[PDB]
Amino acid sequence: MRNKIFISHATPDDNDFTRWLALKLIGLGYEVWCDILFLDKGVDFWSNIEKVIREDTCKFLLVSSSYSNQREGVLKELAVAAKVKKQLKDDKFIIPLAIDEQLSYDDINIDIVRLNAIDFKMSWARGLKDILEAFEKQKVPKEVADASKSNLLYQQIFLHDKSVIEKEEIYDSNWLSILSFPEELRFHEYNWMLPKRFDVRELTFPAVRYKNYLCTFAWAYDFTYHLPKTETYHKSKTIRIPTEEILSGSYDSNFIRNAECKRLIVQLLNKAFELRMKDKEVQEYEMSNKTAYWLEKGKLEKDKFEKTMLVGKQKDKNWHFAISGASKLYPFPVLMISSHIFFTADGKKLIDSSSVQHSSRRRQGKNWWNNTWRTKLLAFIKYLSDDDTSFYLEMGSEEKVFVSNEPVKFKGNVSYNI
Amino acid sequence: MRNKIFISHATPDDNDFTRWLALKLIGLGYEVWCDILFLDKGVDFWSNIEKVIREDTCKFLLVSSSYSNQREGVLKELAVAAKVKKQLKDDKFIIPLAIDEQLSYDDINIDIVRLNAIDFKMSWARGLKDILEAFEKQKVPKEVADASKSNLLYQQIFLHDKSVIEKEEIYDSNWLSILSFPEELRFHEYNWMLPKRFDVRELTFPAVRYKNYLCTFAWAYDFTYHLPKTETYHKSKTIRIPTEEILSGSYDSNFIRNAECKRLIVQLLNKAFELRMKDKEVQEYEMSNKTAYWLEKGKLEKDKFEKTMLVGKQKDKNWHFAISGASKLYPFPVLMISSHIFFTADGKKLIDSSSVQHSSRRRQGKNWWNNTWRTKLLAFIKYLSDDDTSFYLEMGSEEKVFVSNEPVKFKGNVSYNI
Amino acid sequence: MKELIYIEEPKILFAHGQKCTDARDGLALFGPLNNLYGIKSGVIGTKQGLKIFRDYLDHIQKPIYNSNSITRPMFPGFEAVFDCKWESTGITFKEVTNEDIGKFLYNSSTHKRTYDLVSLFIDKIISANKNEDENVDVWFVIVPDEIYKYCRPNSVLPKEMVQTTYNYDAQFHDQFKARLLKHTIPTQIFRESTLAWRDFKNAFGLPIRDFSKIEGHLAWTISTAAFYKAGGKPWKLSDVRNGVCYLGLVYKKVEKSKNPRNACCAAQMFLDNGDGTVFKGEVGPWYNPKNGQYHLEPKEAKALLSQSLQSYKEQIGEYPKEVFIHAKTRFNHQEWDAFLEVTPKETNLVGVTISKTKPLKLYKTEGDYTILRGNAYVVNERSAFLWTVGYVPKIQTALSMEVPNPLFIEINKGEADIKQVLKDILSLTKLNYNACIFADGEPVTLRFADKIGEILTASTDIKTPPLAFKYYI
Amino acid sequence: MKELIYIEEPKILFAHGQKCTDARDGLALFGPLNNLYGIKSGVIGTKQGLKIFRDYLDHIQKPIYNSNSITRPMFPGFEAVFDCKWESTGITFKEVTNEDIGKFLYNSSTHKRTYDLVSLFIDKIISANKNEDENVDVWFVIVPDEIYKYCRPNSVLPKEMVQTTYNYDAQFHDQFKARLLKHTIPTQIFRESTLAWRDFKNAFGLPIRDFSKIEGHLAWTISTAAFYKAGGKPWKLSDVRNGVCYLGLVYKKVEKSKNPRNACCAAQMFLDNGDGTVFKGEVGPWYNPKNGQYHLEPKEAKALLSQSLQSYKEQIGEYPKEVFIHAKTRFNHQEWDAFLEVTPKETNLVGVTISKTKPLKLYKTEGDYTILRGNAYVVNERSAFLWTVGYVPKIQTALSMEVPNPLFIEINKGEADIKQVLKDILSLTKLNYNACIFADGEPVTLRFADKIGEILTASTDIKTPPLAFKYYI
DNA sequence: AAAAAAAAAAAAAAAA
DNA sequence: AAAAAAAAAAAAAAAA
RNA sequence: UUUUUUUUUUUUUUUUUU
RNA sequence: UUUUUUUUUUUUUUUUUU
Repeated sequence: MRNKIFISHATPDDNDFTRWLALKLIGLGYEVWCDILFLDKGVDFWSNIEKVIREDTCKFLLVSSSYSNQREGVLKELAVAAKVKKQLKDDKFIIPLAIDEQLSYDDINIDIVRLNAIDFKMSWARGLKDILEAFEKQKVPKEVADASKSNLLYQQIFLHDKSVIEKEEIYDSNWLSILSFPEELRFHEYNWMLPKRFDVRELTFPAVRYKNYLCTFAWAYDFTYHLPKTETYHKSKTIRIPTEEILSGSYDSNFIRNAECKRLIVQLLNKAFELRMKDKEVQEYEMSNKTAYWLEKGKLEKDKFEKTMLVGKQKDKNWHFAISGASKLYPFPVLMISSHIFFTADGKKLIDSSSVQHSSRRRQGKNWWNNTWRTKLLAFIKYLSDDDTSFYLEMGSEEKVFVSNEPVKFKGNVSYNI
Repeated sequence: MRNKIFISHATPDDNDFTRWLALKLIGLGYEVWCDILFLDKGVDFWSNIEKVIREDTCKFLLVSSSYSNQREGVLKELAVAAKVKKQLKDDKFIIPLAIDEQLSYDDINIDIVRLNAIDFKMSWARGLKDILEAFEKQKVPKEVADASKSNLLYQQIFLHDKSVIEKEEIYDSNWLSILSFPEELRFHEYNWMLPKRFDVRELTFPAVRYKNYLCTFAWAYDFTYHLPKTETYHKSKTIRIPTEEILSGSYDSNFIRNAECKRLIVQLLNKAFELRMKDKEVQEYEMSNKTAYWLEKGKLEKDKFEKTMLVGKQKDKNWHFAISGASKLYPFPVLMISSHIFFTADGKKLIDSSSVQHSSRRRQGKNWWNNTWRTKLLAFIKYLSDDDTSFYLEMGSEEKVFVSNEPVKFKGNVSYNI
Repeated sequence: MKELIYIEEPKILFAHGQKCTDARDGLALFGPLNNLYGIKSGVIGTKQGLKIFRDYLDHIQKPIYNSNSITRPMFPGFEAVFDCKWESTGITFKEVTNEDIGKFLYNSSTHKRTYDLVSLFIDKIISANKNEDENVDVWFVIVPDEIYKYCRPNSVLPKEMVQTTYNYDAQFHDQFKARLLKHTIPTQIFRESTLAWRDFKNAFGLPIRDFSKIEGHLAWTISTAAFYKAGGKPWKLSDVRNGVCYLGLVYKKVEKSKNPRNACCAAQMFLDNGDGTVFKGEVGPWYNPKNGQYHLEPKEAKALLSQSLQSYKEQIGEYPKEVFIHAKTRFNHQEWDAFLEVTPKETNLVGVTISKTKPLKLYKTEGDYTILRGNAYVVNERSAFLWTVGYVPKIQTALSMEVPNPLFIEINKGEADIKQVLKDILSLTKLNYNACIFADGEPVTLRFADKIGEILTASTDIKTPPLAFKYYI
Repeated sequence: MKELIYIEEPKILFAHGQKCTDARDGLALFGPLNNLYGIKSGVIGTKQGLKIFRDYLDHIQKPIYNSNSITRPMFPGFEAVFDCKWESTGITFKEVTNEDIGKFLYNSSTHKRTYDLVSLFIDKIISANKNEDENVDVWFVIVPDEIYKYCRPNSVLPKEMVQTTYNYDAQFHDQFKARLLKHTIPTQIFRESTLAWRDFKNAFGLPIRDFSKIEGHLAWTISTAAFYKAGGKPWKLSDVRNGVCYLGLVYKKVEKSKNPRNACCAAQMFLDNGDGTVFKGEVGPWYNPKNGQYHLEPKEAKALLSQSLQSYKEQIGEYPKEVFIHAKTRFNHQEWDAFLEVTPKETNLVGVTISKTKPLKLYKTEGDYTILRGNAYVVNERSAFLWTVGYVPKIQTALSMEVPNPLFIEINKGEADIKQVLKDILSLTKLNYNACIFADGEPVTLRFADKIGEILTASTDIKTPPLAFKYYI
């Protein structure tokens, strides 16, 4: 018996409306057959369409549109449907569907101008309800209404060619591993031997004043230049502490809290990072809270590192790749890094207007996608490297910390394709 | 050409739905032909229906109902419509309309069981919209939608057999004309000659004390019995006033205001009315503000006056027709009357419970229509009459007022028929 | 030979500009003026009471046949007449346990129990408005019959069933609608007796409220009230001239405060630019000292009339040309001096009094039927009698049961043509949006003003009350 | 070898019980959960602005094609998707002359001019609610662009065009929505730039807001917002367990009063008896002294949690079995002591913090695209990172432009299984009824709590504010 | 008056 | 403390 | 404010050290 | 209070007179 539906349309142009109509007709309990309904094609669909129209199709639905009005394939299935119309002796067989307002009823195909069409130009819901009312009027065979099949075929056909897939992928990060730390942290007994109204930022190596003890990893007599009074300190007065257990967190005393002891470490790391990048002779821009460092035009060969560009030219303003480093010890010992972009009018003086700087940065980032960001970040990190596999932060005469020049690798089991 | 509509129905039973359907189809712009559409009938409609179906009818509409399912006339027009169906070669000609929920699709006529029917059992609006959608589907001829013809035929056919008509009718009222008044109103100079702490209600003739002057229409020496001191009054001290100009309202003085002078008249008339009905020896019931007077059982022959009943028997309680009189001088000189009904358990003592009295009065009035009310009111008015054409109120030895026993006649130019 | 004149029946407009004397017929054939897409009805009350409400709603979803079609047109269904579908699905229901009524109804103090029940409903309905994402157009609150007969004044609670505020009045419906004014929630009070009464029987075994012969009429009027509350306009007028404001004054008593204080209220009706009409209450309630004055001082007279003239002006733009002040008590010169002071020269102020006190009764020669509705007995140029209640051919039955009582129309002040004022009252007797009736026995301005005054006299904390009839009738 | 785990995409339910990951697709095919019969939209603003609103409305009455269908589904029309028809006819319009803006906008004082404009709109909309018999579901208020750029703080009025309160804030939209809370009127603020922008051009001759490629998306989101405001539920969840209340805590500043006072607000979501879900704000705003505390005292903690537990109980009947307190700042023991005091033993209280502060950024080996939305880096049993923003295949484009920033989920107190809490946040990122988006970059409880706090910090006279989102978003 | 971890209000712009 | 010409609140009932 | 996202501006507070 | 209508109960005030 005939219980299937044929819907003719322009596949490259009328995909949306045909898909919606097929989905709703299936959900309402009708066996819908369409070209876009099935995923994959063979040489046999040319005969398949004709045999379906001749034997299994009980009724023809045509998507009337400017693209589908005069399409050779559309006209050929229209002719097959029309001949089936003649041999079936069923007047209510061809049901055209006009969905284009630009296609007037006086410009439709000759085989359609004499057939009543359901109006979809104004309201699609009204057209669908008219289709329904006509269909229950014509006693067309149907099954129990069930949208489960609708959603089913929705997943297997639509959105199936591109979705989530399972495959392992390697991932990087802006986190930088720290290879090593000094064996012990030194608190030196200075008291008057260090002036009370003295700032520790200008001192050579990083050092922070906690209570009366100077917090640094360096040797006691390393601060002779900035502190001439420090020539006669007794190293036995140091309360040097095994930093390894500080990282483990096992240490605890009334003298210092482990959270507070770890508090002093990150500030020392930040000061060492700032001092090291000062040693690299790189300029700086003042941020609201942090400090960002960029490169001039001429410091690098062609203002580029490796095969990667780091400083470019845009109209009359020079954009410079910049970084900002923060030391965090909670998840892992990591010198965290961030990406920032700043502009210079001549390449040596920074623009003092914040609004134009922000506008230029966002304009340059508008077209900046994934790969360029990673390339420039990794290039700058490799530029600041002291060795092939790591770079060190100078914060003592014999005390050093090694930080990997390679960002922290991560592994993800789920990815996709373009 | 065929552009008319046939609607078959059970005229004595399915009038409402058929009328509504015809009215709406006409309003939407369709030429509707129906039996109830035309007002008046002849011998020729038997041929008219057949000729309309054969020539002018383009389509058959059937009102499917329990009353119209197996009606010989309905079946004969169904057969004519069906034969027209065959010779016209139009499959969508018969459109049955099922409007009864008690008539299942398995009990409809044989010629209808094979034809799809539009469901009116649940929602009439849904059925009408389905009729429409099918009709625009079938390209049925139509005119421009216009409800003016609908409302037009609504007035000429429906509600036309009974409406407002113009013809003079005579009318009566509860107003009673007053034929005459005394020529002058007397204010007597009593002062100490009438005791200050004396009530005037118990005095024989009506009289009201205004300032120091006694307001009455009677002669000065008529009050000797209740006022023995009044034997030596000088009639020259009276300030008698021409009541005719009081009614005209022309009189005015600082002594008395015309509105206040007219104020004293109505109280005197009310007192005279009360005294006269006391003279008639009729009992009274105390109302909230007024006083109502009724008749016993036995005072009248068969407790009836003329050919009219005035006191009747109902279960164990005796209802009595009662009246209340008010004198009003603003529109016309009229002794206004009202109708009140009271009940007595034995016919001589009134029931002291107000709730049961009200319930009995409303129960007896429930079936009391127009004519009985007028008959009893006019009968009581004729009973209280002193002469054939008028009755008088005794309010002076030689001073009397004549009030017509016939209520005020009115004329109306508009009336109708049952 | 005194003559009686009859005024032609006023014509009320419907959708698509057609006219019909009977509101029911015109609404049935032509539908309401505006298109309402749907009514989201909210139901609150007993869970058992929900079943009766659903049964009545899906009963009126179907056509209803009354006893006699010629006397009263049948009810065909809400969607067929109103072009708006309104089913039992999608209704927002909040459950009210019968125990909650049990704690508060079974209270010795009448006012305390009334306040308790009113609060028990009002707090829940306010929480419904302010808590659920669902939108509700109008609220159908259902209360039992025991509460109805034991939540009103003069109702003595039987001692055997007594189990256990004064600032508010014991009138349940009026207080219920007054406390909702601050939140502007259109609500409708029902009893299940007014609902499908067939469950209830008397001692004899018959329904107490036998509505079988009137079921179509009750469905008609309930549907009309629900549609009007939903924000729809059932019908409008066509014979009212442009630039004509009316106003309707009614005085009511306030017992909660010392001295009755004679609260005064007003309702306003006029026309708009084009064809639209406005029929809204215009109430600024003006209290009047002294026990039985019923005459408000010139200051509040100026306030009232200035407010009315403004509310006309911001809607039209120009002052009304003639104003027919309607009230059912006469006025002295005290109000009229101030009224003339505040009115401009162009405005023609007219004051008309309506009275049922006069017991004028007409008597026909023969027949068991009453007089036409519309006859006028012109006493003089200033006074006349109008019989707006009685028999009209279209409804086949007299609007009254006993002999009708006419309206006493007298123009207290101004000049006024008597024919026009006796013609406007007959037109005004049709705007009873609260009840689907052919006509009303008094101008609706007086009736609706009395209703709004009764509602506004139930609460003393009301400030700037709403003045649309959706929250009142 | 650290491992990355991905949570399956949450499923949100639609009408007739079908499920779809994308809200837009599921709403298009299956429609909204409840049936709304119609939307009576009210329009107030400039008479010229009415034309643009009507043009946009009858534009969206028709299907709209966007730039790329695979990236964003096209907009097919309001009635096709929502099963609710909403046309330009039947809209209630109140005219606002541009001169009225001219008097008040052209004012030197920013706060005074903002209050003047807000009052000029609010008094008219209140009069519209309380005067016309017409019923309005939601109000579409239209304001020009000159007002928009000169009715907010930090907006300097140019001297050449200056022609001519402090208790309220200059934030126009927030104050406008706050002053409407007393009357509970769902309203929507628009600018004609957000409307049909094709009229406006920049100095170059191009529209300032080029929305041609996004027209379908803007129509989708505007239709979704209008439907939600009208009292409809677009979609609901299916993966949330029964007996699970969440609550979302956000702290906001109040500048009108001395000291910021740290106003605190909350939003609540849970399940009902059966399948229904409730997503409503639960705000009792609790002010916190001291400038920068952000930690509320135990008394207000007890008040808040007792109110939330009650509002759960009267809707379900039994206390929630586990509560996942959501906030984007951590808590100290001061609140938790009181919280444990008020909770019963059966309830399992859990506190979760969400932070965007941590600049953890992931880097893929190759490609110009970002990470999946749903990956979780489990730091330990107590802390994890969730990338709710980024690329998802169904929308073909990364939800962000630069490298996404993940959410820092840490269970401050309680025990909590990490997988479940990292699974609930991903589900909660879908309930953005204010914007038809595939997903949101944070749990909607935090976002909507922030929104309601911003609205409630604009007015100081608010008492018992409404707690339904219709009047807020 | 500094130091780092934590804090919200505000503006500018781009695509979704 | 009356008179009448007016005043509103309240309950009881029957049909519309 | 149809949005969402990504930044740039400031300001603030706590724990602690002088 | 879906109504409407018709009553019966009370009470009250004003203008006026002692």
